[PDB]
Amino acid sequence: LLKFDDRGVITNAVDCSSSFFSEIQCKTKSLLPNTGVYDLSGFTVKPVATVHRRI
Amino acid sequence: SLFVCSNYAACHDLLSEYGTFCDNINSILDEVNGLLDTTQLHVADTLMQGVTLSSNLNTNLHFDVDNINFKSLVGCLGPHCGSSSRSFFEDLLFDKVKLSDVGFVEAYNNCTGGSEIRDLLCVQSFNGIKVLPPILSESQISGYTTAATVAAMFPPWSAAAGIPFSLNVQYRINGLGVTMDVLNKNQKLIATAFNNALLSIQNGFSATNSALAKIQSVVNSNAQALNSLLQQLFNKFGAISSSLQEILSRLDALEAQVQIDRLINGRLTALNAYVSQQLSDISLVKLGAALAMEKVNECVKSQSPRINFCGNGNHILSLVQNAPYGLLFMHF
Amino acid sequence: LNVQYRINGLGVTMDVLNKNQKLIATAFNNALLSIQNGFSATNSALAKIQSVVNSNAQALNSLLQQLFNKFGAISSSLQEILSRLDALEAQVQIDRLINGRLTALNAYVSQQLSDISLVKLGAALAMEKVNECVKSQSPRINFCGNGNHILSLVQNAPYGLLFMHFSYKPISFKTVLVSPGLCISGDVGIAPKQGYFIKHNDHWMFTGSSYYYPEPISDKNVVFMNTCSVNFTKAPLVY
Amino acid sequence: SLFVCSNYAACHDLLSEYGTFCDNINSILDEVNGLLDTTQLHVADTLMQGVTLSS
Amino acid sequence: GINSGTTCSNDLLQPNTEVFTDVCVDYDLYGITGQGIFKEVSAVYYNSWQNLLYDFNGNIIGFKDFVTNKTYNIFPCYAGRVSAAFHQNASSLALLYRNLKCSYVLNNISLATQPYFDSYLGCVFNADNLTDYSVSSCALRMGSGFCVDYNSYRFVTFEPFNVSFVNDSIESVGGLYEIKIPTNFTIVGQEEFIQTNSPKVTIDC
Ligand SMILES: *[C@@H]1O[C@H](CO)[C@@H](O[C@@H]2O[C@H](CO)[C@@H](O[C@@H]3O[C@H](CO)[C@@H](O)[C@H](O)[C@@H]3O)[C@H](O)[C@H]2NC(C)=O)[C@H](O)[C@H]1NC(C)=O
Ligand SMILES: *[C@@H]1O[C@H](CO)[C@@H](O[C@@H]2O[C@H](CO)[C@@H](O[C@@H]3O[C@H](CO)[C@@H](O)[C@H](O)[C@@H]3O)[C@H](O)[C@H]2NC(C)=O)[C@H](O)[C@H]1NC(C)=O
Ligand SMILES: *[C@@H]1O[C@H](CO)[C@@H](O[C@@H]2O[C@H](CO)[C@@H](O[C@@H]3O[C@H](CO)[C@@H](O)[C@H](O)[C@@H]3O)[C@H](O)[C@H]2NC(C)=O)[C@H](O)[C@H]1NC(C)=O
Ligand SMILES: *[C@@H]1O[C@H](CO)[C@@H](O[C@@H]2O[C@H](CO)[C@@H](O)[C@H](O)[C@H]2NC(C)=O)[C@H](O)[C@H]1NC(C)=O
Ligand SMILES: *[C@@H]1O[C@H](CO)[C@@H](O[C@@H]2O[C@H](CO)[C@@H](O)[C@H](O)[C@H]2NC(C)=O)[C@H](O)[C@H]1NC(C)=O
Ligand SMILES: *[C@@H]1O[C@H](CO)[C@@H](O[C@@H]2O[C@H](CO)[C@@H](O)[C@H](O)[C@H]2NC(C)=O)[C@H](O)[C@H]1NC(C)=O
Ligand SMILES: *[C@@H]1O[C@H](CO)[C@@H](O)[C@H](O)[C@H]1NC(C)=O
Ligand SMILES: *[C@@H]1O[C@H](CO)[C@@H](O)[C@H](O)[C@H]1NC(C)=O
Ligand SMILES: *[C@@H]1O[C@H](CO)[C@@H](O)[C@H](O)[C@H]1NC(C)=O
Ligand SMILES: *[C@@H]1O[C@H](CO)[C@@H](O)[C@H](O)[C@H]1NC(C)=O
Ligand SMILES: *[C@@H]1O[C@H](CO)[C@@H](O)[C@H](O)[C@H]1NC(C)=O
Repeated sequence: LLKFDDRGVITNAVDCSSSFFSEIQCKTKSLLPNTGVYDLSGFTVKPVATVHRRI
Repeated sequence: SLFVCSNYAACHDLLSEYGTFCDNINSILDEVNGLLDTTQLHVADTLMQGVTLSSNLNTNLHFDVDNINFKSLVGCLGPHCGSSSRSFFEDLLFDKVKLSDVGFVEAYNNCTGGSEIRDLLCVQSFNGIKVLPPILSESQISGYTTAATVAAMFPPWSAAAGIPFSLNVQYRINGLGVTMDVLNKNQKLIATAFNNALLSIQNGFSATNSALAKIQSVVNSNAQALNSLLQQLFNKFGAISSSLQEILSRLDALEAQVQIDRLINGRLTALNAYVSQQLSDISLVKLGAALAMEKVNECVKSQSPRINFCGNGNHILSLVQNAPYGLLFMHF
Repeated sequence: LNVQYRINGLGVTMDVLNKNQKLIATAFNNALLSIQNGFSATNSALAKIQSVVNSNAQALNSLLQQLFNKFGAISSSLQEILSRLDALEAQVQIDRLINGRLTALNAYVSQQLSDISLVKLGAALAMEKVNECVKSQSPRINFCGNGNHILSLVQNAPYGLLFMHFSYKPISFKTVLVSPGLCISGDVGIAPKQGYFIKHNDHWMFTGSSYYYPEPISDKNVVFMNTCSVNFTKAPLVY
Repeated sequence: SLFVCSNYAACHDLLSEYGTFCDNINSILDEVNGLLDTTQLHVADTLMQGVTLSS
Repeated sequence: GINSGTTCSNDLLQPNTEVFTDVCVDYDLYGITGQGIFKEVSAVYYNSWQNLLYDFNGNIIGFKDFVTNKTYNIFPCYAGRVSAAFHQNASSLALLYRNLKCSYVLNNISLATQPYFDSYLGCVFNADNLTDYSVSSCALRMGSGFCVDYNSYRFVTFEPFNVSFVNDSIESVGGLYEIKIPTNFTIVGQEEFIQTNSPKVTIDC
């Protein structure tokens, strides 16, 4: 997220992936989002092993 | 992020082109949910309009007045009404059907352990289709209904124009052209008749009934809509297959863009159609809530002079009890 | 006189309404001034007006933002795709963009019909509300305002109507013994039309349901009963 | 079976991919038809509410 | 017979890895790719020609080993969603995993870094509970009568409305009743805005 001032200079930026706060911050395109219940989708687990079966 | 594309980056990158569609979908779902929340809050507010309870009042101590039995209608016996306010009638209603908010929460909690696969809620929840619980639990609504009833029947009679229940019935019968001479002598008989009618409607849920049919109809309609929406993921939509894994593992990802685009377009079209019917049913339930608004405010706390509006015929009065996804009444 | 008569419907004593004329006028003026200057801070009416205006603007912005979607094509600007391709293979990209825009238009008109039906229902609600609470007072308990409703006024508002539901509200109470029914003769009972029956110095009096004002028992404030119930106060010492 | 494809097998075979669409269309049409029937029955019932004729 | 069968390539060397149970891992299944949770169970419906089982849609929910001859039931993995409760004045987030006990989350999903608390809807984070309290109106409504607020983050039951109480008798003592009759009043005028008209719009192709 790139915020610009009156002279086209970057003031603050959001990582969007550091934590849930970054995702909520760049979801509404605002540096400080308003008080609300924001949903963060895409939550899932990852595999920890690989099983291979053949003949 | 989970319906059209479950956990594939190749599918999530292409979703950026239709970001406005997903944003609009989330916005309309959030506003209809807020509308439902406002309607629920309005119902909870109208139940507590001008009601006044007594601290010394104990329904567990006194549970009978003027030879009228109402134990099956008043919940949380005693002044510790903070654990379970479900009355006997509400308990029977919630026992007939188990797909309430509590049942949904318990079903989702039971999905952690893989002890069952026949339940469709797990395959539905794993695909981004979840049923969130309402803002106010059914226990709070049940407590509100029993509080309104006990206040409308015991002093202070807030929802009875400051008149006792027996006198309220005796005066409501006079409005339908009756002689006051026979109402005084027929006191025990009218009380037994009222108790018999209450017991008849209480045990009348054994066989089929109109109320049970409507409750099962709305629950089954919601389940059918969810199943139809979930079944859309198994449509080829003119592609080689409906499984994203097979397409991603069979093609070289250079010509699979057209198949993925076709599947995405079909799923988005189905989503748009579903949210259209969603707005339609939201408007319908809002109108039903408005009907309940005037029905309660004009037939429970008082009796508006509207011929054949509350019940069907020579209406006397009505009561209110909690029901799953709605309200239930006793139109005597 | 309309206010003086509307207050009587909510069980009040007419003796205090005549003496409390200047006070009720000042109270009405104060309530009007309070609702008049109550728009300084946040309010429910202002929130609804700003909500409908912002919702309309948001819908228009979302519809306008749809023109900047690639829709699977090379770019969302027609000029670049027209000046970049030879117009022989650009038909598929133009067709895809056209299909996406038409789909968005169909969705927008669907929500348009939905909100049109919603505002139509709201207009109907305003129709009965005005016709039953402005030009007169229909006997519907808790329908116009919220509580002991008196009357209402109507003023123009942006994209709708606004009302001032003046409702009766007490500030202090008092506990007194009451009796809903009592027999006055040989099974010849009576009943208060609007209020209760109180005891004061071994003789009964009638009072209103909203103002503690004892009044002598008279036929103009009681309902005659040919026969009374057993569970009534036995007070045969009457006129 | 008659609107999108009138009497062509080449068109009917491809219709199987969007079978859920046709099923949902038939379901919603039957639902609105049943709703209309219930409204008509309700009107006919309220007309004969407490009516009493003489032979 | 794509992604199913016996005769196939050996370019990517990979030995016959042993099957694992109760883990959300990826599999091969002699060609049938995908990821899931394997569970051990004993079946009898399998026959000589029968060596795999599907569902009504076509998904796989179980199979029989080719050499081990051990029945295994395939269960779907967990791909839910986490909610949040962010306040304007606050600097933290009240993360909540709906309908998921945080014990399984701490041992197989995340790590205990913030003060957790097991609740009715699941397990909240960055907040402690104060269910004995009651808030008239909460800015955030988590659901089922439970809300959060910033002060820091708490967990208080939502009670939007409640009836007042009066310490008065309810029995007909002395043949009369005790009631609260008002003695003074005033006029209070509320307001309500009803939307009637909407801004007309026109769109042309
Ligand atoms: C960058 O863009 C934002 C958004 O357009 C600008 O915020 C805007 O600032 C103006 C003045 O600071 C606000 O105007 C207000 O008008 C009312 C009514 O006339 C007046 O009472 C206020 O005192 C104020 O002047 C305007 O509301 C505000 N926009 C929003 C959406 O709140 C901002 O100024 C821009 N910054 C630069 C450097 O251009
Ligand atoms: C897993 O299951 C398979 C399927 O039954 C087992 O293969 C079976 O092994 C037995 C033992 O050798 C075979 O029986 C043999 O039949 C021949 C006649 O063809 C007979 O001459 C031999 O004396 C012997 O009885 C059986 O045919 C064979 N079935 C198939 C379909 O190949 C396998 O042994 C099992 N493995 C484990 C570890 O349990
Ligand atoms: C939320 O925090 C409370 C700390 O107060 C945890 O303990 C729970 O406290 C409440 C009352 O504060 C208990 O409710 C009642 O407790 C009395 C005994 O004091 C009991 O006789 C009643 O039947 C009723 O249960 C509650 O039981 C108690 N919880 C436990 C497990 O004992 C509470 O655990 C925290 N919430 C959660 C979900 O853990
Ligand atoms: C008059 O009031 C008395 C109470 O003083 C009533 O007597 C009780 O009524 C309850 C109501 O169900 C019964 O459960 C009790 O068994 C009654 N007790 C006795 C000693 O009778 C009486 O029923 C009332 N009568 C009328 C006509 O309202
Ligand atoms: C989750 O579902 C299982 C399976 O139905 C439930 O286990 C049952 O528990 C009851 C009482 O605890 C027993 O009478 C049944 O025999 C159990 N079923 C089986 C198949 O053994 C379990 O209670 C459910 N849990 C929740 C929280 O809903
Ligand atoms: C959140 O922070 C704002 C900003 O400080 C608080 O608003 C202040 O509230 C006090 C209390 O009345 C006022 O005296 C200040 O003038 C307010 N300042 C501003 C800028 O509005 C607000 O109260 C805080 N809310 C919570 C829940 O902590
Ligand atoms: C070629 O195939 C044989 C038999 O499948 C195998 O032993 C050998 O390792 C393979 N070589 C390579 C380079 O894959
Ligand atoms: C992960 O879950 C499995 C079963 O669900 C369990 O056996 C294992 O102990 C868990 N992991 C840890 C580290 O506890
Ligand atoms: C009603 O609830 C609020 C908080 O929700 C509380 O502050 C108030 O004391 C309650 N009223 C009672 C218990 O009479
Ligand atoms: C009721 O409670 C209030 C405040 O606790 C007290 O002032 C009053 O005396 C009480 N009345 C009775 C009858 O107990
Ligand atoms: C009612 O209260 C107001 C202010 O609270 C006071 O000025 C007025 O005198 C009171 N009325 C009576 C009859 O005491």
